[PDB]
Amino acid sequence: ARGLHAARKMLAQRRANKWADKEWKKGKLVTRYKCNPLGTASHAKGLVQEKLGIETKQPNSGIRKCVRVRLLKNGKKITAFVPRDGSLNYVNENDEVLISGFGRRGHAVGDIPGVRFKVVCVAGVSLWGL
Amino acid sequence: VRVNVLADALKSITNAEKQGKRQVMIRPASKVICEFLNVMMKHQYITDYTVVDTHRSGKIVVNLNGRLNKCAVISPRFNVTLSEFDKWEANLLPSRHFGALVLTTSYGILDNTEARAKHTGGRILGFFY
Amino acid sequence: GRMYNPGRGISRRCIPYRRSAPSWLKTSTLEVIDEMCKLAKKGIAPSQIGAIMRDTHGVGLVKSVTGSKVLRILKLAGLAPKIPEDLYFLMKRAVSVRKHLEKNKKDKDAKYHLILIESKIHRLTRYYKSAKVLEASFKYDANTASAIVS
Amino acid sequence: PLIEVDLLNPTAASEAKAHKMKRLVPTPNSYFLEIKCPKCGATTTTFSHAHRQILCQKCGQPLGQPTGGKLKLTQQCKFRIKK
Amino acid sequence: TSKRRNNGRSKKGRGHTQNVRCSHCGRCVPKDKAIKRYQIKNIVEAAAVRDISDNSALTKYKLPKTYMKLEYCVSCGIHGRVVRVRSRTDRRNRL
RNA sequence: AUUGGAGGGCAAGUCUGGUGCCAGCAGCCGCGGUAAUUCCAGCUCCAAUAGUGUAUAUUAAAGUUGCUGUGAUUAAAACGCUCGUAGUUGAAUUAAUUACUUUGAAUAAAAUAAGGUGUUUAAAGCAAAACAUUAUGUUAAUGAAUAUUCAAGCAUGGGACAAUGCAUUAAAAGGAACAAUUGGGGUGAUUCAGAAAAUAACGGGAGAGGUGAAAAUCCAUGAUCGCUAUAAGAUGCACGAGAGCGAAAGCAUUUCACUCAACUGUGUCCAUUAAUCAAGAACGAAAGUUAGGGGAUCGAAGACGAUCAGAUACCGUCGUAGUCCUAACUAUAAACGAUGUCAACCAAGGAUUGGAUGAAAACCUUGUUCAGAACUUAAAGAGAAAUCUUGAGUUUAUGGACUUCAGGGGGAGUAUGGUCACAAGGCUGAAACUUAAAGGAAU
RNA sequence: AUCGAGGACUACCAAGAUUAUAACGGAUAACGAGGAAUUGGGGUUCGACAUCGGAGAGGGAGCUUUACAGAUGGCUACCAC
RNA sequence: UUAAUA
Repeated sequence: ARGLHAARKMLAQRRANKWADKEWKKGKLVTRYKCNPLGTASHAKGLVQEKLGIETKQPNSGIRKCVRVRLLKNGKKITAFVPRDGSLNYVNENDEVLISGFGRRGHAVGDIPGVRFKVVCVAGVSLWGL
Repeated sequence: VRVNVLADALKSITNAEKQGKRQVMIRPASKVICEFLNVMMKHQYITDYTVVDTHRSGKIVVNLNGRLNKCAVISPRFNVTLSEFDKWEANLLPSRHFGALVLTTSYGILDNTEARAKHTGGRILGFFY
Repeated sequence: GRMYNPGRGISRRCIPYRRSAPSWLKTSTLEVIDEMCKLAKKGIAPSQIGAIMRDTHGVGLVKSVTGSKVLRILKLAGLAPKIPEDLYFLMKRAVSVRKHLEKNKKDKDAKYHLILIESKIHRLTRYYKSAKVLEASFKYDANTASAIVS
Repeated sequence: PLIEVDLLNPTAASEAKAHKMKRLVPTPNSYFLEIKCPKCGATTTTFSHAHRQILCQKCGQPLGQPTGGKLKLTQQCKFRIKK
Repeated sequence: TSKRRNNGRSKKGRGHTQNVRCSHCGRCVPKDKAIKRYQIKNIVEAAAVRDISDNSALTKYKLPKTYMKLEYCVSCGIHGRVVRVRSRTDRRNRL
């Protein structure tokens, strides 16, 4: 339909064909409010309950230290990295932490086995300056 | 079926010049086809043409002289406002000195240069470099 | 190409570049009209009427002699059939195929071609109604066409 | 064709070879003729590609048989082209 | 992709052809795709033709031949050395 | 003067101390197993700078959402095929509205653009002054014309291209008619053939099948083998082809009917009746289902015997449903040319099928031309290439008309919901989660 | 009845109205617009919030005064405080 | 005739 009066089908075709966009459909359908532990929020707060260590993928070797967090807004249970060197010793238990994303990689990112969230505060200032 | 006779004619002319042919033949003749050729003659892109009468919307034979790079028709003839001229030329023409559009207006079928001079817009027909 | 199959033939007739009657033709319109008039009374299609004049009377084109077409001549005399000739012949074929189909129920190619023929009828009937040739009350029906076509 | 001829002045031979429709100005290949009867002297004018039995106007020495593209005149029927 | 322009068949203007049976495998192959070879041989081998002609009860009886048409599937044509695998540019030769 | 970094993307160290596939770094590729350019530090310099990193989201990049502007042979993607309504698009042609186009009217500012103005520049403000040394005078000083501006509405000049209006011709558009044909096109009846197997009778008298070798099995109640007779089922060799017909699936003994379609021929008729088509409708291989008939051969299941480590398989023997016909369902295939339908232009050939038309006396050899299935060459056109050329060409020099489909790989044509079917199943058809590749052509 | 047109309401009469050009439904983390961010052209996303228009005062509902209110920094009743 | 795996 390349005609001069064929604007109904041209407009209607883009409506249907736009739903095949994986990156665009995901941001429109109702899943960011139900299937996202973080939600729309950039950062979230939760309580540390368990200190975990996840083995890396096959071409790597070592244990990725991380923590298990119970968020306040929802109540879900997640896993959060502990950035740079020796920062797990700074993290106590049953305390509030600020959890904030990662890049997004191929979804998962840098503690390898399915972790997608990194602890940026320990109540304190920073699991940087600390 | 033949929807646009002008599209058939301009494709015949462009094909003939890519092969270096001297003259080409167009089976269905129209007023619009004749006007498009007249515009192309005024810019000396075709030497001349003759129209044979077959009592059946007769044929046109066009003489070409190594100058018509490409003449093409434009599908549905958009209503070109006078302010939309340079938007069309920037898209369809190679530069600001070489080619020329073709528009059908109430004052006849004219290229973009003299339609701008006559201060009138209309539907766009085609172009030629 | 043809409407319903991928066949593509260009078997046509070629009208000469002479809209007037040829010099050797001498019969006036009076003989042409009455000769055509007598043929119409015999129950002959307008397409066949012109052929008979061309083959026998040497009047190959009637518009070149009388200035008006065969159908226009027949309408003026009132001898034009109520059902247009091309539509009438199409309903004659649909009836004939249907009659064969009553005894041969297993013929699946005749059922297909009957469907194509009836689709043609609904295309022509729609056109002639927009041209006011057929009154809007006209409608093609299998139970009825057997009698009017007969 | 790579080699090209004039498209306005085709030769007499070239136009004759082409299809009846693909000429410069299309022309029919048929004609009107009259046939002198073998039985009598009358000449019956008829189409070249007649699609029916051709009878004399006097009697009916049938003068031609329609055969899918041109009249099959009898061997004793002489004709001339009506110009 | 397409190793052959004709897809290895001989069918151009139709949609279906009947089946034939491989003379060695018994496989079903379409009539066009089958490798058809013709054979015309005498009923007596070249060694025994002299022996039969010596002691015969007929004046000048001419030894008859046997005629039969053999059709092979692709697998049993290649394996039986009826046809060989050819070069990429020599596949096109049809003589 | 700080923030981030110094393997690549990305500017910057193949400097020195520790660490030894650990700790870790790492958005991606990846570096680390004791000589780390990537870890932790020291020195140095790289970028920006009163800013600089991180996380989420919008925009550009994305010609990876396409009107400008994509892709559909093989990478993902042309409905199995035809008919068909709305929708979209519609041949040439003539010396009242609408649409289109040009000017305006009217229309809140702020904001955007833009005119002036030394807030010391600038972002600002719409004021201040330039000089009159200014009360005086420019002066009754500036207010940017401040322009917008799309979709509607109002007025005006034009009527080329278009729609609804209410008499041209005869399209290498379409339809109809006629003449001669073509057709393994379809339906019904009729009709021929002998292979295999069964039976009847006779001869013969010890094997026969089958395999790589065998075994299971058949045979003295006379098998295999040979001749002669029969009656059903099924099938339709050789002719049989890069040949024909059909919308596709598909169609092969010869006769007679009933149909149908197409090509060619035409100074025959109509006069736009056309193309593509959501919804909808006919036909749709094989398998499968229901109920009758038939039940020869072969044979999913099954049962034996071999082989093997095992063999529920390949090999051999037997064998049920099925294979065949009638009526009704089912509606799927690598339903393939993996290539939608219609239309125009288009390099050299040789041959073939069916016509028309000259020559040469139905058949055959040649010239021309129309239609059909194909084939060969290309230093040319296209493409990632293979390859395509009766297009997959005429496309960044991007627009002839219309419909369908695709958006990294999986999950998955799965779950659920709806609907069709007696059932198997068919049509529509996700998400959570997971992952840096999966894939195409060629060396 | 209202300031007033009007099924706005009542009585009788008729069977009509919308829909594939998407009605009736469902969602919105939806007040609309002037406008904002980013853009070669085309566009995409945002706009609670300067200004214009609409609606509300914890949830409905019913009213008083008056030229203007179904007012809530007015009143009455029910629910939650 | 048989010929599985790293």
